[PDB]
Amino acid sequence: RANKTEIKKAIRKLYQVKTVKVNTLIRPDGLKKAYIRLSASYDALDTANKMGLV
Amino acid sequence: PREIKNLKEFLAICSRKDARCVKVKHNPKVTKFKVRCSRHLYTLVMADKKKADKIERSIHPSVKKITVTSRSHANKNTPSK
Amino acid sequence: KGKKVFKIDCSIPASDGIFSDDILSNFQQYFQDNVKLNGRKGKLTSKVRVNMRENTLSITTTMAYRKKYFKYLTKKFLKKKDLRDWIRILAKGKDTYQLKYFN
Amino acid sequence: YRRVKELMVAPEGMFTGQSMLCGVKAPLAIGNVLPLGQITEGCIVCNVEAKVGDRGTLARAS
Amino acid sequence: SCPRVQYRRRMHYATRGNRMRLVRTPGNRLVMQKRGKRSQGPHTPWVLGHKRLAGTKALRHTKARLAPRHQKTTSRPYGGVLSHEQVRDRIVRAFLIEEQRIVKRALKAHAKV
Amino acid sequence: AKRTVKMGVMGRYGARYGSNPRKRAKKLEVSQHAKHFCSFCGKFAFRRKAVGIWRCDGCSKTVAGGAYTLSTPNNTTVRSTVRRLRELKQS
Amino acid sequence: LLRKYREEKKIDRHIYRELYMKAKGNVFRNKRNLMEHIHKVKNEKKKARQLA
Amino acid sequence: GRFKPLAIKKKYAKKLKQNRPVPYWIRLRTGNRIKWNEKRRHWRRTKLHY
RNA sequence: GUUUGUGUGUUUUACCGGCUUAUCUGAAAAGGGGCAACAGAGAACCUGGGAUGAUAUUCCAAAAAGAAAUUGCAUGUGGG
RNA sequence: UCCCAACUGCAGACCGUACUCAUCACCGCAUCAGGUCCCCAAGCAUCGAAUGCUCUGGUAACAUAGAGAAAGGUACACUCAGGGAAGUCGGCAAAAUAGAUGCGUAAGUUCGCAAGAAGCAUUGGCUCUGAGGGCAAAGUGGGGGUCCACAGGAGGGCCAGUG
RNA sequence: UGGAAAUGCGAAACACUUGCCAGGUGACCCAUCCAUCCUCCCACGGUGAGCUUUCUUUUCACCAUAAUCCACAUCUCCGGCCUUGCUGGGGCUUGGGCCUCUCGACUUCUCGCGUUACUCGGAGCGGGGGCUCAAGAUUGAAAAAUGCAGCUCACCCUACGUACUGUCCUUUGUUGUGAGUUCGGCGCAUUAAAGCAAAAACCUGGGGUG
Repeated sequence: RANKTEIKKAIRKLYQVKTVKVNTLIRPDGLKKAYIRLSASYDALDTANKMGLV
Repeated sequence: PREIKNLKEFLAICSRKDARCVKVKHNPKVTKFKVRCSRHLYTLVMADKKKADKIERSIHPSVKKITVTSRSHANKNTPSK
Repeated sequence: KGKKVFKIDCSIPASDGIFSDDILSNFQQYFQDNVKLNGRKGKLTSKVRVNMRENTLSITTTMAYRKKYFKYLTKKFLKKKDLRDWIRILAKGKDTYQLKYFN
Repeated sequence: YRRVKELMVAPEGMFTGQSMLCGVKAPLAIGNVLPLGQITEGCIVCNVEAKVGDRGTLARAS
Repeated sequence: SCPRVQYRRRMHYATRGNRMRLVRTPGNRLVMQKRGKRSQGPHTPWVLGHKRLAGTKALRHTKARLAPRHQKTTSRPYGGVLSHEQVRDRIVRAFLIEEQRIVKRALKAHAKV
Repeated sequence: AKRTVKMGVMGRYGARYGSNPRKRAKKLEVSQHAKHFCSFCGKFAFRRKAVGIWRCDGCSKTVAGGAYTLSTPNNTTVRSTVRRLRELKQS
Repeated sequence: LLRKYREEKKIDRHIYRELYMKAKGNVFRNKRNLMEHIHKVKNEKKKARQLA
Repeated sequence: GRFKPLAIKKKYAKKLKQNRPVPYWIRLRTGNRIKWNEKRRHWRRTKLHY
């Protein structure tokens, strides 16, 4: 249900970051998938393993 | 890209406040000085090596410029092997 | 002076004397010869001119011309003299067409 | 500018939009609008009303 | 086929408002692009139209928002939408008549006294 | 290049649609299409559009005056009639 | 042909127009003829001149 | 057609998830009368229609 | 001192100009309700991509993808 | 008056998006010769989205098949001698019709047609020819090349040269 | 706020109102050929690939996007200082100015006609706007794109490098647009609205009340 905006607010605050851009869609998979470019101030892989993502 | 046409005018641009980037292109004849600014890439088209150099010299330290350059290798990769 | 010219680097096979124990001579004679004729049987033509050096053949002409003819001339030719071997031609300069060994 | 319009139902060929000033204080140009009574007998009018406040029911054909 | 030739928007049709126009690409291909809306606009005034303007610009409806006033500026009143002759006319016509109207009053003015 | 002996436009219908009609029709073709006088601008160029809808080429004036030819006798007559009568009416 | 001639003076205007219409009701029946025609006619004017 | 509203988007989604083998782990339990994934939708037979 | 030129004062006031509280004035009918176009009417992107397994005029960011276009809104400076 | 421009900084919702779109994804109950709107459309012959082969593309189609050369069939298969509708309810059938060109064309007719009326004639290949257009400078002479013109070039770059 | 004018401009600021704007501002059929753009084929050259054995010029390939300017020189004046000024395409529209066509004529056309003293035509000027271009510039070539090839650790990797080349031009045959309801059709006459420009308006700024 999320509109883009909201997501944007949330993550930036939640993850101590800023994102250069988001492409989103919901597949009928039923989920919205957010393609987010994290800014140069951040690295999505790195950041991944901050989450501890593999 | 908007093209810029007199040297002075250009100098004002190079110091535009914003005027992010410049860049140097050489081709036969010539060398384009392409400036990366807002709304456009304001660009002044320098034939002449002599003057070219001196104006090239003039570059305030702070100048961001790359020259137009060759095969970088685009850098895509497929993630096996 | 006004002309069109191409230089035929025949270097590698000439060097091995492939034109029946030669240095390029035999090929020079052959090359000047196959060009189309008429006049009825025993009449000959005179508008194209050929020089061979130590290691080149140069082909010069006042008249402008198809690059097309050479590509046949050699392809149909090697196949004609049984000189096909391992050579392949490429355009080296926009005025020199080069023959090469590879591998 | 600022006026009152002047085009509607079509009778003969004045060319349009014209300044007809009307009621009996119409003059009597063709098409001009005068009361029929105050139009003189034998005159040829067109689109007379009938109901009155109908602007031409009768002879509303070509 | 031998071209082709594909459709760069979904509504595939020809359509009045729709046009496309062909280009050779940098990838060197032939290609459609959309070719926009016609010159509908800046006609004259007068009588079912139907002629056009001068100086000031002739375009069509999406364009005007854009269209600059100083390109949309050769002028005389009522005729920023006009080119000379019709305007000349309308001047002239008032002027004279309005003399004769005054004259008419004036004619009658002596008859009274 | 050839222009028929006697029927003008009717060549379109060939034989179809009978002579008497062809008569009836012929008459109106001549009236309606013809180029006919302008009033003020005085030349003939008043051409029918639609259904007797006549603008003057060349003085760009449109006259409503109906049917196949513009302003019937009756109308004209009428026009006189009014001329007269109104005139008298003042006179 | 006519026009150029006209501007050349080769044609005079009256004649120009005439040929125009004449052309239009063609009796020029090939180019060759016409041009010829024109010389000849010009002879008639010259004759006319000489005569005069 | 090309476009097809969110509701519509929902109907397939909901269905798809049902259109596949019943969760097997379930099947294994005590007293599992369980024949199969009964109600599974399909397409070269069963267009959803409309 | 003059007269003039220049600059300044949170001067004072008169006067403008603005802007908002604020107060009065102040619109009429096939239109007093609102829908109805996945082709009408019909408002901003182009090409390229050692580019995906399967999507892209959407994926390619700063420099080599780039170059665009528009909106909104800021900001300073500029025109002022 | 400051926003009657400028530039610049800073941010962009929503909702669609795969793929199919048909001789299998649509729709004929059905993996159906039926149907089902839209864009695109080469080369060659030629009248030419024709017919035809073809490029480009795509097919390599698939549509159980093989094995076979008999009867019967079916086949958008033929052929038939002589003969020429006797046949037959009936010329159904099938067959005869042709392009073009030139030549030529009866009645009748509402004048318009009827008309490819009818009917003739011609039609390869080769090898010359003809006719049929566009595009320049009216137009010219004399004198100079025992050089007459300049900004352009080459070669003279082992001389103790110069830049 | 320029020029007799056609018609001008960084901004000549001026928004409500208009029984306001026959205001293509949306808006309109087909229709016609014709004209040409577009695209497109042919073919010349010319390149590059590929072909091609008794014979040949064979085959293919040979490119450029939106997006934006239009300042080069003529001429000014060829650059002393270049200063009037910035003059300067084609080829359809109209207009404008001068002269004023008449013994009639011109006149433009493929087309049906037309025009002219209701001002032709002719010249010169102004502008309209398909188009095309113009120093074509930007864009833009630059790993552009394309094709090669030479080498390369290595070349059977790799990274797919690295390095190199070449990568072009006249020229024939299709179609947007030419704006109308633009050729005919026409007892037929070819949606509408939101949607826009403009005007009129003209109240502000060029003012000391009292």
